[PDB]
Amino acid sequence: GIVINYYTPANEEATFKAVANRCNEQLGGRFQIAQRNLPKGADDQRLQLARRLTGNDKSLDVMALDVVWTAEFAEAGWAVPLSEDPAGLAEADATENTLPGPLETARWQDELYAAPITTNTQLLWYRADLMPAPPTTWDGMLDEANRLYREGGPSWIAVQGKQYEGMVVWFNTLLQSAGGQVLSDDGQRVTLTDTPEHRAATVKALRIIKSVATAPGADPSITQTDENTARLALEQGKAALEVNWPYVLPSLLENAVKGGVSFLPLDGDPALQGSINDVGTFSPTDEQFDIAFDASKKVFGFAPYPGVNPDEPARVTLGGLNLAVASTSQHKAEAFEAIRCLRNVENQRYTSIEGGLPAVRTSLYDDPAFQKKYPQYEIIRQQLTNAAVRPATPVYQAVSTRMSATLAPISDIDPERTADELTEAVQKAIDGKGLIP
Amino acid sequence: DARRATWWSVVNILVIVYALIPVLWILSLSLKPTSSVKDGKLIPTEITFANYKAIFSGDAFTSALFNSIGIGLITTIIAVVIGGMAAYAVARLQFPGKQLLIGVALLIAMFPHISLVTPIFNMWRGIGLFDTWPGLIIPYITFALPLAIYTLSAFFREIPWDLEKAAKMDGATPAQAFRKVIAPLAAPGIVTAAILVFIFAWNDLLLALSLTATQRAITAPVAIANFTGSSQFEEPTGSIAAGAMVITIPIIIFVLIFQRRIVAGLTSGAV
Amino acid sequence: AEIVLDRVTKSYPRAAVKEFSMTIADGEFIILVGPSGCGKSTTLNMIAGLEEITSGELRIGGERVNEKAPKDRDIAMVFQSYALYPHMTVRQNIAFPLTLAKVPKAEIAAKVEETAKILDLSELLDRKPGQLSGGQRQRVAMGRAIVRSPKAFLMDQPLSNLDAKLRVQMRAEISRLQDRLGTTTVYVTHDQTEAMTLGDRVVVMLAGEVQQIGTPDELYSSPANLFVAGFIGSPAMNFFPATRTDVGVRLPFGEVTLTPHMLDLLDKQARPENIIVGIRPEHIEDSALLDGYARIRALTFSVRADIVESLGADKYVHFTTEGAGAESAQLAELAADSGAGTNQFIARVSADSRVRTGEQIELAIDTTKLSIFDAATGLNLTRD
Amino acid sequence: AEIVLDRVTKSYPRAAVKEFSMTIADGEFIILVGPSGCGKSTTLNMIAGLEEITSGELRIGGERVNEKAPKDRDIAMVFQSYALYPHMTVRQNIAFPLTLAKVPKAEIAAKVEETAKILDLSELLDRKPGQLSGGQRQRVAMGRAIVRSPKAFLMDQPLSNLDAKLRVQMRAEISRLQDRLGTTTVYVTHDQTEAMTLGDRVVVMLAGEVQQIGTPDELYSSPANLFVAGFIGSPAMNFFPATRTDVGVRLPFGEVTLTPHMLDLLDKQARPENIIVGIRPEHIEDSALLDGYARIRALTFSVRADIVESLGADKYVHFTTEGAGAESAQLAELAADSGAGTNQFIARVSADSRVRTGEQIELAIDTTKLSIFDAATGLNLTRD
Amino acid sequence: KKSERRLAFWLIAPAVLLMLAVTAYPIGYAVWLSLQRYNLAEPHDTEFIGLANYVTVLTDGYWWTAFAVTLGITVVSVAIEFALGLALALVMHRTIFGKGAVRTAILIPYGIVTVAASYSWYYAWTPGTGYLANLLPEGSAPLTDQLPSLAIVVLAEVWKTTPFMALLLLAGLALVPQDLLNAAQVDGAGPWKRLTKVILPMIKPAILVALLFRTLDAFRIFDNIYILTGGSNDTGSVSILGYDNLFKAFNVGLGSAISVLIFLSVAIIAFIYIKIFGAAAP
Ligand SMILES: Nc1ncnc2c1ncn2[C@@H]1O[C@H](COP(=O)(O)OP(=O)(O)OP(=O)(O)O)[C@@H](O)[C@H]1O
Ligand SMILES: Nc1ncnc2c1ncn2[C@@H]1O[C@H](COP(=O)(O)OP(=O)(O)OP(=O)(O)O)[C@@H](O)[C@H]1O
Ligand SMILES: OC[C@H]1O[C@H](O[C@H]2O[C@H](CO)[C@@H](O)[C@H](O)[C@H]2O)[C@H](O)[C@@H](O)[C@@H]1O
Repeated sequence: GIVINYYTPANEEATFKAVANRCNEQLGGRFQIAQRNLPKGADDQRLQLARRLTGNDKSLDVMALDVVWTAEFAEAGWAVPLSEDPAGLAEADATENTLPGPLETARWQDELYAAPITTNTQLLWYRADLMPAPPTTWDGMLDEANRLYREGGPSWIAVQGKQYEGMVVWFNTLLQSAGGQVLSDDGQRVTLTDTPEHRAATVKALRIIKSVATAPGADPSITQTDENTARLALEQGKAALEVNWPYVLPSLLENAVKGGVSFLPLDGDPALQGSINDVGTFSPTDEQFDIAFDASKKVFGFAPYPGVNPDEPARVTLGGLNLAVASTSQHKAEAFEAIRCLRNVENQRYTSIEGGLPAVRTSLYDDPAFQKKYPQYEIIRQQLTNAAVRPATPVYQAVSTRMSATLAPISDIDPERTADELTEAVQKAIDGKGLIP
Repeated sequence: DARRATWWSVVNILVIVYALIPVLWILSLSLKPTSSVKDGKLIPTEITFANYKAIFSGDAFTSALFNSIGIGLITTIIAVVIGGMAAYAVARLQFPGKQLLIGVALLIAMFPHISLVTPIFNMWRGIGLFDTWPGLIIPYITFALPLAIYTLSAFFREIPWDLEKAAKMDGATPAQAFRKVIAPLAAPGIVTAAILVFIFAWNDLLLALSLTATQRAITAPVAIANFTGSSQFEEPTGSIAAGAMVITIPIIIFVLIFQRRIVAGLTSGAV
Repeated sequence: AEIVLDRVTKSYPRAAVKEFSMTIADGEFIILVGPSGCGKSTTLNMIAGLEEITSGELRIGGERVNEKAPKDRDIAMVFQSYALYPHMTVRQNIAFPLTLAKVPKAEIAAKVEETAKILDLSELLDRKPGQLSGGQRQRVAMGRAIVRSPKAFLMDQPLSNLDAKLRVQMRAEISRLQDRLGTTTVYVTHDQTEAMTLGDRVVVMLAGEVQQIGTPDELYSSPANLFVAGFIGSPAMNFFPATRTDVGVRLPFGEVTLTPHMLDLLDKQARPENIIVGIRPEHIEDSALLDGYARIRALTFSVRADIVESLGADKYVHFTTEGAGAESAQLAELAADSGAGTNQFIARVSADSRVRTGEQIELAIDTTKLSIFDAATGLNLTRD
Repeated sequence: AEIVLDRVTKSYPRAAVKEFSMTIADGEFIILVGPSGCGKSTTLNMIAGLEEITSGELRIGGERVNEKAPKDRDIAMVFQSYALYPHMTVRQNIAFPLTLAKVPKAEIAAKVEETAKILDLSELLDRKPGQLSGGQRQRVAMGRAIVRSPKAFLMDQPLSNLDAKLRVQMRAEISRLQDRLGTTTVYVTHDQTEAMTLGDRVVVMLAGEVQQIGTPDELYSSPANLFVAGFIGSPAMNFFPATRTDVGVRLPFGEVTLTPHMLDLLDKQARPENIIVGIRPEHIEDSALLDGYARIRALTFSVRADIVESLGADKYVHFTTEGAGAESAQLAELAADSGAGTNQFIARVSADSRVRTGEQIELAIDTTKLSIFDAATGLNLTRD
Repeated sequence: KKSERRLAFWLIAPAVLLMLAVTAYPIGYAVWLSLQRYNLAEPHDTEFIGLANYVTVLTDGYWWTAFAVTLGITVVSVAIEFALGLALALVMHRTIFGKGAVRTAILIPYGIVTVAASYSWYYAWTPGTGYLANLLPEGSAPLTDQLPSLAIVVLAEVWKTTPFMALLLLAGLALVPQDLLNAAQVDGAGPWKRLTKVILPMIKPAILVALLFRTLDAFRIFDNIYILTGGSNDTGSVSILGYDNLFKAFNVGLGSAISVLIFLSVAIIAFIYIKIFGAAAP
C-alpha cells in the first residue's frame, strides 16, 4: 500500500505527527501519511530539501517550505502548480477560506505553487513578575532591561542574533518599520540606500541592532543566539524579555507542568495530575489549560512588537509554511488529496490549540472555543493587517545569505560603512556573482 | 627505584585520564536528567535511562545502525579481496616499477573529499544511481583499498614463502598442500586487515552526508548530525548525548577486544 | 637405498653444478665441504626436486630421476633454518608428513612417540614451535625427516644455529641415527673440522666442479691439490712457495735436504724450477725437546716466537719466515676467506714445553709429514 | 685505571652481583666466564653505570665510580651486536664521542685518521654503513673506543657475533690492539677456548659471585672444583664416584695405584667418604706405544670403541660403561648442554694410533696429572 | 621473466580498474565541469566559459579567508599533534608497568566516531553547561569569538588525531635497537641528545610519512568545524566553502572549480614532501 512522505521542519514535528495520525485514520485504505524531518534552521531546512530534488529522489512527495523561497522553486520548475489535480480541488481549497496575505505569498506569477497551512508574526514576551507595561520602543526596552541589570535581575534581551536567514527577519522588520526596504517592488534592483531617507532608515536600524548587541549586562552569546535559544533563555529565567515567534506559549506551560520551571510550580497541583500525554506532549483538558494559563498570566505574558519610532506600530515581517507537491514523486494525484486533508479546517484547530502555530483558516479566529484556547490570537490578526513581506524574487535566498554574512558578528559594525557594505553584498547577490561563505 | 616507579605510576594514570574523560563526559551528560542539564557538575546526580529509552522509541536509529553495519561489511569484504589480490602481487611478484603501484595508493588514501563530492554528485552516481547503497559503497571502497593494500602487504612480507617450499616437499600438489598449510597463517592477518578497514570506512562524514538523504543509506554519523532533539520542548543536549553514546557503543567494545592485531596491523608488525 | 648422479649441470645469469658426478651407497653419510657460493644448497635442491638438471642425470638406484616430477625423488630433507609450521603443536609438526601420506592415527601415535623418544621432545611435544629451545626446534626438523622411513636423508648443515658445545653433541646424535637408519645420505657444510666428526666420504668443490672426493682420513693424508689440502684439518698448513732446488727445497732458516725416499721419486720425472711446499703445524717439534736420532736430523732452525698460548693441554706457537708469498696456484683461492701475513707460520708443542712469547725458539721438522705441489698448478706431486 | 671493585649486592627480588669483588689492575686483560645468566653483563653494566652500586664500592683513579653517573662511569665499552649508527658516515661513527666531547676539527681529523689506520678502515671511513657491511663494521664499533684512548675498557664479546673462521684474524688484531695500547681491558664469554686465547687472567662465576679466578694455565692445571674443571679445558674429564680406596682408585675398566704423594692429601684431612675421581681426555695414550721404564705404571686397559675423531693432526675416541654415576654436587650444570650421558667418556690418542670402531680400543694413562675431588662440595684435592 | 609478470599484471588489474574510473575520472570530469556556466537548478541549458570560474575563486575574498584558515589550523594542529604524539608514543613504548592498560586507552580517541568526539567538545565549551566552560569567568562567551573558536577547533582535532600519529611514530621508533641508546648514554649524551642527536636522525622516513599523512588529513577537515561552529563567524575551512557553493547555492561550475583548486593545492603540498624531503613509502 502506498505511503506519502510528508516533509516538515523539525520544530513542529509532534504537531504534524498528530495531524498525520488524524489524516491516516480518516483516509481509510487509500494510502498512509508519514512525517519526515528536515533540520531546525531556516536555511538548512532548504539545504536538505533542495538536495532531494537536485538528485531525483522518489521518497519526496509533500513538502512544507518557508514563505520566503517559493519563487525559486517555481522558476526552477519544481513544486508543480495547484492547477494539476485530477480532482481540480487544490486550487479552490487554497483560495477558499485563508487569510489573504499568506495566500499571496504562494503564487510566483499569478499561478499558485503551494497551499498555506501556518502563519506567524512576532510578539514581545515579558516577565510581568518583574516589569511594568511592555516597553513599546526599542529605546524603552533597553531602558527597562538596564533598570533590571542595575537591580541585578534577568537583563538579557534574547533577540534572534545569529549569522543566518532567521536573523534577516529581525533586521528587515527594523528597515521596513523605519520606512526602507531591501529590494525595489519589481525585484529588479537594490534599494537599501536609494534615497537619503532610506540612508536614515538603515543607519537607524543598524544603530538599534548595535545598541542591543552591545548594551551593558547583555547575554554573552548574543552573536550566536538562534531562535530556539530565545525560548529557552526566557524559560531558564535568564531573560526578562524576548522577541520570539507565536509559539512560546505552550512550551512554557508544558515546561511548568512536567516539573521544570521554578517560577511556575504547576507540577505541584493535583488538577494537572495526568494532564500531560503518555506520548510526552502536553495536551491538557479545557479546565487544565485554563488553570495553567490563569496561574501563568500574572508572571509571564506578551504584547505587540516594539516600534522604531515612539508611535509607529511596526511593519513586522511575515512568516509561515506553504505545503507543495514535489516534481519527482511517481504518483502525485494522491499527494494532492494528502495536501487537501492535511490543511483540513478541523485538522488545523489542533495545530494552534496545542501545536502553538497560528492556523490560516479565517473562521478559527472568530470561533469562541479557539479564541478561548489560543489567547494570543487577536495580536497576530492585528499585525497581519500591516505585516511586511520579504521581497518575493528567486534571488531572495542568495541575497539574504549575503546580507546576513555582511553582519557576521551582530556587534562590531560601523553603521555608516556597514550600510554601504550591505548595499554592495546585496547588489552582488542580485547580480548572482561570487561565493556564499 | 620507588620514586621513579611512582613517577611512572603517575604518568600512566595521567595518560589514561586524558584519553577517557572526554568520553565519560558524553556518558554523564547523557545520563544527567534534564534538571541536571545546565548544572555544571561533571559528577552526575539522579541519573536516568529516559534519554536512551527515547532513542529506541521510534524507528529513527534502527535503519542508521543497520545501514552502517551493512555498508561496513560489504565495503570491508570487497576492499579485503581486491586489496589482498593486489597485496600478493605487490609482495610476491617483483615486476618493474612496482614502487609506483604502492606509492599512488597511499596518496589517494589521503585525497580531499570536498574535491570528489562535486563531480560525483553531478554524475550518473547521483543523477542516474543516487541514494541506494552502491552510491556510497563505490566511493567508500576507494578510500578503503589503500589501507587494505598497506596492511595486507605488511602481512605478506611477514609470511615466509619458503614454508611453501617445505610444503612442496611434504608431498607435491599445491591444491592440497598450500591450501592446508598457508591458510592458518594467513587468517590472523586478513581478519586484522578486515577489522581496520571496517573501522576506517565507518566515519567519512562528507560523502556519507552529501550522497544519501533517505531512511535507506543515512548511516550512523549522518543520523546524529541531522538529529537535534527527541522531543518538542525538552532541552535537546541529553538526547543528543544519548544518541552519541548509542552510536559509539559498538566500536569501543570492538577495538577493546582486538588490540594486539590493531596495533600490529598499523605498525606493520613492529609492536 | 643407494643413489648415483653423472655429467650434471646447472645455470644462472653461472654453471653452479657444472659436470658433477657421484655414487651414494647404503649407509653413506656423504659430507659436501667447501667455500660459500659453490652449488651447495642448489645441488641438494636439484636432488630434492626443487631445482632443474640442465644436462646429465640422477639415479635413486630404482630409476633415473632427473626426468621425474618433485613427487618422490629425495624425500626427507631437513632445513638449515629449522623451518616449521608454528600454529600446530610439536607432536602435530612431527606427525604431519605421515598424516599427509594418510598414515592411520594409531600408527601416528606409535611413530610420533618413538620419534619424540629418539629426539629431546618427549615432554615438550604438546607445545607449539617457537615456544621451545633451538636444539629441540632443530630436533623437530630432524623428526620431520625421521618419521617418513625415507629412501634417503638430506641434512642442509643442520648444526647451523647451535653453539659449538651443542654442535658436537648433536653431531653424535645425527651419527647414531644415520647408522641406525642405514640410509644413503648427504650433509653440506663450510666447517672443515665439523666435517671430520662424522660421515663416510667427504666431497669438495671449487664452485661446480669436484676438486676431490673420498673418506676423510684418505682426504687428509692424500689430498690431490693445494686448495683441498689447505682447506682440510684444523691447523692450517704452513705453505712456502719456493725455489725447487736440487738438494730439495732450500728454505733459508733450515733447508730441506730431501732424502731419496722422495727425491728419487721426484727424479722419475723432469724436476720443476719452483714449487709450493706444505707442512702441518702438528708435524713441528721444539728442537730443545724430543729424543733419539730425530733430535739431530729434524731439519732444525731457530726463530723469535711472535706469540704462544696453551689451548689447555698443548701450546700453539707462532713464528715468521721467508718464502715467495706473493704468487699462487691453489692458495690465494683459500686466502679469499682467510689467509694473510704470509710470513706467519705456526707449530704445536705439548703444555709440558717451557717455551714462551718473545724469545728465540728452536724448531724441528721431518720429511715424513712434508707435502709438495706445482707452483704452476697447485696439483700435488706426492699423491693423486 | 685502578679497577678495584667490592661487595656487589645487586640481588633482585635472586642472587645477582651478590658477593662479587674484583681487585683488577693497570694494563691487565681479564676474561669473565661461566654459564649464561650469572650476572656477567649485569656486573659490566654496574661498571658502566647502567646500574648504580647497591653495596660496597666501584673505584678507578681517585673516584667513587660506584656513586658516579652512567656518562663516563666506564670510559670505554664495545657491544656484541656491533652497535653502529646507520644514518652516519663510518668516519662520523668513529668521531661521535669526540664531537660529543666537542674536540676541535683538526684534532678530530688527525685522531679519526689515526684510528682508521690502527684498524684497516682508511678506504671505508668515507662510506655509509650497510654499504660498509658487518665484516668491516665489527672493526668500526671498536674504533669508537679508540678515539678516547680510554682509561678502562669493556669488550663485551665481539668475536662470537662473527663467523668462526674470521675470529683467527679478529682475535689476533684485538690482541695486537691491546699490545699497541698498553692499557686495562675486560672481556666476557660463555666458552673456555675464547677465554684461554689472548687472556691474561680468567674469572669464573655463578649466581652473582666468583667461583674461582687467576692465570688461565693455573685455572686449567689447578681447578677450585670439578664443575670449574668441566668449564675450563672444554674436553672435560671422565668423572666417577667412589666410597674409599686404601692405595689409589678403582674404575669401570681397571684400577690406579699412582704414588703416596696424592694419597697423603686424601689422608691429609677428614674426607675419606664418598669421593670423585676425575681424569682428563688428555693424559691418555694408545697401549701399543709409550712402553719402556714407565710401562709398569702406565696402567693399561681396554674398552670397545663406538666412534672416533680422525683428522690426523691428532686422534681421539669415545668410550662407555654401565653404572649409577648420575651423582652431582653441582656437575649437572655442566652436563645439561653438551654431550649428555651418565656413562659417556672420551680419550685423546696420538696420530700414530691405528685403532678403529667396532673393536676393543686398548689404552694407557699418564700418572703425572691423575686427580681426585670432594663428592660433597666438588672441591679439587690435588691443586685448587 | 614473463610468466610471473603476466600473473602479476592480471592480479593488479582489478586495483587499477577500481582506483582510476573512481578517482582520476571523477577529477577529470571535475576539470571539464569547471569550464561551464552550469547551475544545478536549470540543467536544460548550460554554456562553456574559458576561465571565469577559476578567476572568481582566485579573487573572491571568501575563498582566501577560508583557505588561509585551513593552512593555519593545519600547521598549528599538526605541530601540536606531532609533539604530543611523540611524547605519547614514548610513554606507551617505555612505561615499566603492564602496558596493555595504556595501549587500551590510547586506541580509544583513535577509534571513536569523529562526530561523537565533537559534540563532547561542543558542550564542554558552552557556558553554564560544560564542566570546562563553567570554570571560565562570567561574560567570557567562550565559543563565539573567532580566535577562541579556532582554538576549540584545534583542541578537538589534536585530541582526535594525535593517537594515530603516536602509532605511526611508535612504528617508526620501536625498530631502534636499545644498544644504540646504551652507547649514546655511556658516551654521555643524556636524554636530550639521546633524542636529538641519536634517535631522530634514524627515524626520518617514518616521521616524514607521519607528518605528511597528518598534514593532508588536517588540510581537508570538515566535520569538527561543521558540528562545532557550522562555518559561522567566518570560521569556515576550505572544504566547507566547497559545500555551501554546491548545496546552499547551486552553481556547480564554481563548486567544481573549488573542487579542482583544493585538489591541486593538496597535490603541491604532497610534492614538497615527495621531492624536497623525499618522504618515500614505509
Ligand atoms: N634461483 C637462482 N637464480 C639465480 N641465481 C642463483 C639461484 N640459485 C642459486 N643461484 C646462485 O648461486 C649462489 C648461491 O649459492 P648456492 O645456493 O648454490 O649454495 P650456497 O648458498 O652458496 O651454499 P651455502 O648454503 O653453504 O652457503 C648465488 O650467488 C646465486 O648467484
Ligand atoms: N634491568 C634488569 N632487571 C632485572 N633483571 C636483570 C636486569 N638486568 C639483568 N638482569 C638479570 O641478569 C640476567 C641477564 O644478564 P646476565 O649477564 O645475568 O646473563 P646473560 O646476559 O643472559 O648471559 P650472557 O651474557 O652469557 O647471555 C637475567 O637473568 C636477569 O634476571
Ligand atoms: O514557527 C516555527 C518556525 O520558526 C522559524 O521560522 C520563522 O523564522 C524564520 C526564519 O528562521 C522565518 O523565515 C519564518 O517565516 C518564520 O516562520 C524557523 O526558521 C522554522 O524552522 C520553524 O519551523
